[PDB]
Amino acid sequence: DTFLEHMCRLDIDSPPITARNTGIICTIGPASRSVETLKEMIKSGMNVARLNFSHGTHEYHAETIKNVRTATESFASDPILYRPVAVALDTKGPAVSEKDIQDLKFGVEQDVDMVFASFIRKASDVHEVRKVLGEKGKNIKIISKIENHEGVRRFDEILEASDGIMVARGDLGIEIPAEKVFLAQKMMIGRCNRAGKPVICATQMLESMIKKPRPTRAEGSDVANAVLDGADCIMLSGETAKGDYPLEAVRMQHLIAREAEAAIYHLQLFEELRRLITSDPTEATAVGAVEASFRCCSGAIIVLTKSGRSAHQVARYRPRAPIIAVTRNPQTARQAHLYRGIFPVLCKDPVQEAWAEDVDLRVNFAMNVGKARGFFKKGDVVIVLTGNTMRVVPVP
Amino acid sequence: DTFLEHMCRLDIDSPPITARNTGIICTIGPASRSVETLKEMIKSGMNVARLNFSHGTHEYHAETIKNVRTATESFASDPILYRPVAVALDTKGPEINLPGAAVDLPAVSEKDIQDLKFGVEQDVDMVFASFIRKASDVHEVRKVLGEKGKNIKIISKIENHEGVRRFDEILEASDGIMVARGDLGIEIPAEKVFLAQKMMIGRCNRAGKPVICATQMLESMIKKPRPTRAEGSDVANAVLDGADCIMLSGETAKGDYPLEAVRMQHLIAREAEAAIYHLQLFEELRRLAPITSDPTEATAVGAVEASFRCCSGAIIVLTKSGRSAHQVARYRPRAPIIAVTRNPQTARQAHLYRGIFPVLCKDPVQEAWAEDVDLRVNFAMNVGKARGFFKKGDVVIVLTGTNTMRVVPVP
Amino acid sequence: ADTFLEHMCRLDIDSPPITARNTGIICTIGPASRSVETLKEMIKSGMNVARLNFSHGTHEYHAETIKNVRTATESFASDPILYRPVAVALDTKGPEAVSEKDIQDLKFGVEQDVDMVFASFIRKASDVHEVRKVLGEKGKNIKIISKIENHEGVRRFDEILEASDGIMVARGDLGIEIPAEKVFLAQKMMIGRCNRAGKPVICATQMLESMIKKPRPTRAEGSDVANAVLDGADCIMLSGETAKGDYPLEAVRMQHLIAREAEAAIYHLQLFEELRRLAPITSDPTEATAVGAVEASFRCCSGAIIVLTKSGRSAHQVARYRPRAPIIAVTRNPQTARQAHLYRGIFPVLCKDPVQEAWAEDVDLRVNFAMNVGKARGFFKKGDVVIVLTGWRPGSGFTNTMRVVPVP
Amino acid sequence: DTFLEHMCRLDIDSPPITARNTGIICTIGPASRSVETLKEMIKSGMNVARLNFSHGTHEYHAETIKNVRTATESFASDPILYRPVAVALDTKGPEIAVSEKDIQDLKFGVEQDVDMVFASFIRKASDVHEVRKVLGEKGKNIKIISKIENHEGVRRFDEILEASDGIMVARGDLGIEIPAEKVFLAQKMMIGRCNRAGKPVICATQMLESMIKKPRPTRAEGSDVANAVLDGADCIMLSGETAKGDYPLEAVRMQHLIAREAEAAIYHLQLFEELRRLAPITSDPTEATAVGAVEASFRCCSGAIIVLTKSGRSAHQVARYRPRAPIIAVTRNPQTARQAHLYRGIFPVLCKDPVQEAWAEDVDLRVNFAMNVGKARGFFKKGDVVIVLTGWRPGSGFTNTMRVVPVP
Ligand SMILES: O=P(O)(O)OC[C@H]1O[C@](O)(COP(=O)(O)O)[C@@H](O)[C@@H]1O
Ligand SMILES: O=P(O)(O)OC[C@H]1O[C@](O)(COP(=O)(O)O)[C@@H](O)[C@@H]1O
Ligand SMILES: O=P(O)(O)OC[C@H]1O[C@](O)(COP(=O)(O)O)[C@@H](O)[C@@H]1O
Ligand SMILES: O=P(O)(O)OC[C@H]1O[C@](O)(COP(=O)(O)O)[C@@H](O)[C@@H]1O
Repeated sequence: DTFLEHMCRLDIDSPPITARNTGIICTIGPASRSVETLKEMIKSGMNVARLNFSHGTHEYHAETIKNVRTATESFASDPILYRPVAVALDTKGPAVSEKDIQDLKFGVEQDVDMVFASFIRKASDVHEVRKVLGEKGKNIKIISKIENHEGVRRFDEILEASDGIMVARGDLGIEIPAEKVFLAQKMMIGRCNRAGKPVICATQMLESMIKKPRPTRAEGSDVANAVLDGADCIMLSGETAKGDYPLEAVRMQHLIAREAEAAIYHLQLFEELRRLITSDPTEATAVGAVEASFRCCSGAIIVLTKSGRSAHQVARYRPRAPIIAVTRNPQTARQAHLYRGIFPVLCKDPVQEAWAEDVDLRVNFAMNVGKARGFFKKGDVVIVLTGNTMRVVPVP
Repeated sequence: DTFLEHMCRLDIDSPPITARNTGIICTIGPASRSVETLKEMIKSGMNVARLNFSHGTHEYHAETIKNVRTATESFASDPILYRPVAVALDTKGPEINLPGAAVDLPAVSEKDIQDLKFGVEQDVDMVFASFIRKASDVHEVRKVLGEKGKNIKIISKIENHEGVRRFDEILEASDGIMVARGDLGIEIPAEKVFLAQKMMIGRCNRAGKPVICATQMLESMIKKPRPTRAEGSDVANAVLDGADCIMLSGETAKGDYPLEAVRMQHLIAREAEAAIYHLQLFEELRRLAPITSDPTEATAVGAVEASFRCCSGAIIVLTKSGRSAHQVARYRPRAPIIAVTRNPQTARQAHLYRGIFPVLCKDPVQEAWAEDVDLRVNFAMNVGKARGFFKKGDVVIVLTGTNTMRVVPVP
Repeated sequence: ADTFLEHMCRLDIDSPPITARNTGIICTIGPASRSVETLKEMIKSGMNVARLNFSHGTHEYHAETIKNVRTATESFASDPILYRPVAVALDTKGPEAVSEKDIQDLKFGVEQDVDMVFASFIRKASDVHEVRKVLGEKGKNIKIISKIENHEGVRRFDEILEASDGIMVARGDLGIEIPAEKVFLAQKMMIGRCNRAGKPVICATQMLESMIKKPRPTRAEGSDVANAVLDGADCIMLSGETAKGDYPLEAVRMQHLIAREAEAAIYHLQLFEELRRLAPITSDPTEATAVGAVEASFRCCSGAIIVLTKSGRSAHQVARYRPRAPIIAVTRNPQTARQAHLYRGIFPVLCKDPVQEAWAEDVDLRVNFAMNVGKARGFFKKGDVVIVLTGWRPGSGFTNTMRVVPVP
Repeated sequence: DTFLEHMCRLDIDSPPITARNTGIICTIGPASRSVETLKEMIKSGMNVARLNFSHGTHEYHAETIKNVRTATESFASDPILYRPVAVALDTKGPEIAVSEKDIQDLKFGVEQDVDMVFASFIRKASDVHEVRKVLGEKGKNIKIISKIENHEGVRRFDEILEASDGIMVARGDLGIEIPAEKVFLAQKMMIGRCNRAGKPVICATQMLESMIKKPRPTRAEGSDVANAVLDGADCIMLSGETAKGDYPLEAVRMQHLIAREAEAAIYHLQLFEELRRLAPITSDPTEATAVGAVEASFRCCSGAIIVLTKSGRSAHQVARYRPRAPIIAVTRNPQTARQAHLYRGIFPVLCKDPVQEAWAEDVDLRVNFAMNVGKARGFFKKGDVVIVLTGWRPGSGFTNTMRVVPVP
């Protein structure tokens, strides 16, 4: 009923009985480059494979991308259990260096799902990046890395221009005093949550685990707090790129994140967002869905989406219940990992000629997915969204 | 944002830009008995015709019922504009003077048993059961009506101390409550009466059951063409208290100005809608609402939430028994509820609930169910457009099954 | 009671009111209530303010009424512990800006030492200023209450309210000008704004009209009074009921019962909490002191908030935030003791004891006096916790001290 | 108005416009043992010197205590600027109720006149009682802080909390027993309950481990400290950082900076408002007085809440409700001045002036002393509004008076 009291009844004896809602982004390098390691990392919880173009050639990275996709499709046999895995391109940065311009285009042909643009100071910088990507890769999400003072002063215009934000504490603190950094992090996560755009907490997550099999406690709580701050994704850098224990870092990331979900006071964030008028049918539909979900404790909110946006709008209001976003578009299934609470699910079944049946096919597919992964059981109540349409149905 | 501010920013210069959500129940008698008067009263806003069986014969009342129905069906030509009109039977109840604070032991007077039986065959929509002291009394009334009238809504008149003390068990047993204020103050001190009224309206609102404010609404208008305002503000406060319906007695039954009383009732009620602080009541109910597990309930919740979220012109609900519309009205949306039904009784009974605008579809049942549903939806759409609830392009919420919510633009 | 709905739900007519009446009763005095012996009864029945309607009567007539009111009032002066202050109000005839007839009536009010003035047909701030100017330096400590009786008064209510010391909603004159469906809106609006601004508001005209000829009121009238109290009105007024009717005394006794009952239906938490949200933020020691006092009073369920005041103003500031606990305003100024009845919840108490040379002793004297007053009237008992407000200096405008003390 | 907005309006361009409210506890050892280093650490912000009795003899620690007090009293010349410094004794505890070794260390604590004791491996209330029993009537004024370091301690935290005067979350020992991912939950749980109960809680172990060998810390450590402050911790503790490391002085200066910054990110409205909702109705004058004071302080943005206290409890009760304004606790008891550092927001101030025979004057003396302290340290200036709390009678337990006064 109150935040204080919610903190008071936190029980370490009760295990987390929810899936992880925070996305895990892993930087891939020498340590994690191999197909067999990537397999295990996906099994460990990796959602997005980051490529750092500060070093390496196009040939090198292209082989990394090939391995990532090879490993990912090893599980394609079971579509029910198949885990979509996004591919992110992180630019070297300085407006837009001559070198970046080629990496972005390389990104386009390599069909990357998103782009981490470095050292963004203003909206015009994001536009230039948008321009460079052009019509060809306009469906590639642009995530603006804030790494300096001006970027902070002009965060609002940057956020609107971008599809998402990355808080790079490492680069931030070189520029700004270390004691000011955590303030910037909380500010940006807040505004991104307010604006309903994905935010990523990045750099120096579990630096200790480069040489060690377990992390410190200052790192363990920092990750958890980032999740509690409202971050959509958490990122591992050197931990998975070069370290001795890349696989342990992911498994630890998973454990901490899943635990941190319990400490989340869902009532507050949802209710505060409600406090802050539309005319968009889909939006009003998403609102009703999230409201209903709290009132009947739904196992999940099943959403049929093509571009991902309808699921994104549901995630905006931050339901407790997991969002099962059903899509046949493999890119949107991969991009969905940027948003907290969305569990993307790729339907490989053939398009049924009868549209009503084809919709029912994708719904029941999600239903099977939910039961298998332990989201709900037969008899549980779930909400299904289709198109402007909300539906409260029992699980078959 | 706060209740104080809402009252402060009330502007009498700005006219009410909403329809009346409170039901008007008119007692019918000598003054309003004629078909031509009833016609006018329906156009003036009468929703429910009450019959007082304290006086009159079965022959007399039967003639009243015939006139009411005759007048009502004069508008049946246009189903788009047709306004359902309920028929209520108010029983005489057990009599003796009155003994304050005592526990009495009649139940259902011999005279009532005959009136209720008359009600069933006359096909009355609801019954105002007099002098209810306990749940067992409501059960006897339910049993007396039997299988014959199981669909007749029973409204329990609280008129004494014991009834108040045992209100909770009475409310659960009943389909609705009538605060018969007139009889209350005879039993209980006049200064205690307003407390009882507010208590009972509160609990009925909490329980999602219709409550009626009754007796001496506008007594002055029996002889006068306008009422006092002490009566006018009393009506307004009853509306603000949360009453679903307001009732005229002698005002329309015997008085010189029965038609003026209804038009005045309409004006005051419609005005009082503006003074309603909708956010509070809606939010307090959200807060008091338990976790359900009922699909239909969860559907109604999302609908009301959404309606606030997009300022919907209306919440269109397809219903058979009225129940689905009732569940939506429970959470008290600002937007009017257009309850679409083919059951004419359900269309008439809907007037007991605040905010529900019942609408009777007379179109034939289409063999294709999807088409038949769309037919009733578009019917409501024409219904909304005609009465000025919304226009083409406006956003409205449509409920169907019952588990489905839909946010659609007006054709 | 976490919600307003539940508060209404938990209303019990079986449980009797265990609070004093906080709403003031203003009685119009005329032929029926003129006699000293009747006035006694009305004071014993609960009358707080005697209104004089200058629509009719001569100065000779009214002057004797004032003499009658004061004679009856001072009959109880023997016991200062139980003495009930009784205000004298002058209600002007008004234009049928300021009619010449009013100009002499106001001056007459000054000479007669009236506590307040009900100014009729106020349309704007300049009207209130004219009334203020007319009263002049002579009686500038007389509270001006602006009667809103028309549309323009309603449209320009805000400028009128600041200029005035209080507001009177005259539904009777209102309903003539404005439609029989719009006043209750006007009534609630004006009471709201007066509550927001911390200025006394009075509900007037057609309170219990039935009781002119009848020994009992109607059912519509009883709830109308109750709702006015629940709306937030500081005072309720009887007109013909007490002026000419057959049962002026029964009207007061009924007014008292209804008002006392309506106190139970008040959801104190809301109004107090809503004012906290809207309170600006100050730097006035006296204001901050009052806030803490009202807060403390809720947090420890105080029997009363005892306030030493000279002009009444400090007690007014406590009442602004609407505590549940009664405010015992201790004063030696007899005028302010009479004027205090304009404010809901303030129980004025007149100390007649001589001024002690030691100021600390004089303060303690007035405090213990209130303590005895509280015990006598059944506000609290020995051992109960009460809040006492005082200042650091023997002057007015310096109350900065809050004290949580047990009842001796 | 909302938590989201408050986070959104965080501005790194605006420097912190507050003093540090979180206490800094420094473990003292070889690196920080010298009088001249301790001097610097006090100037850097050290409030409490911890002694780890896992190693070392009574001889060793006794000299440490002597140096701590020597360094502390070097500033005693100016009482206005004098900074009280507490002395904490951290027991070794049972290894694999109260070990035979601890019993001697605790008695050693009594003779050395330690201000508080960190009791290790507390599993239950009986353990805290045993520690209290051992300390006996001798040291009954020594605060007992129960170190939670295992599964059972967590499970039975509530009974432990009531028995103790405070709690220490020893994360280091916690994660050995419980999974590292479960710990932050335990930390937040215990800090919450201590905040709820108004008892001091300490975040301990592995604050800035990196600063043992490095001149600056990592960011995972920097944000961990900040979050502990935001969680609601009253004190933060440095261990090896100041005990043995190469940069003990840099650790304190860094601790201070992070803590001061984290104060800005605190959403004071929420915690204060949530506590009043959960606050029970109390008949204690001192409690109601503290409530009114904190309310007033928010309502007038007070520079400080000045509290005259003897045993410390009255300042503790004000801090319970978590005001934004700093609490200046005035006392002549040097132990309570040292113990005050356990509570967030309390700035203890030791009056060395002689006791005036006139008590009213003696009270005024201590008040103006706090006023000078506040002006000097930049808490407020002449003219600012501050809240002053005092009592009606000398001795402990009688503070019932709140006063809103301007700064001379
Ligand atoms: O989230 P998006 O990209 O707006 O797409 C939502 C669409 O998906 C659907 O659920 C299914 O549409 P398709 O069968 O064409 O994929 C539609 O109801 C709706 O228009
Ligand atoms: O309101 P009720 O009595 O529960 O019935 C609601 C019914 O109305 C409908 O919307 C229409 O069904 P019908 O074709 O029988 O009229 C159904 O979806 C639902 O079963
Ligand atoms: O309500 P007012 O007009 O401010 O009067 C309050 C004043 O009364 C006092 O309590 C005492 O004043 P007096 O001794 O002159 O009556 C002061 O502390 C305070 O300034
Ligand atoms: O916090 P504590 O221990 O109750 O001390 C509060 C005491 O301090 C005082 O303000 C001053 O008393 P002393 O002269 O003994 O210091 C008393 O009024 C009050 O009883």
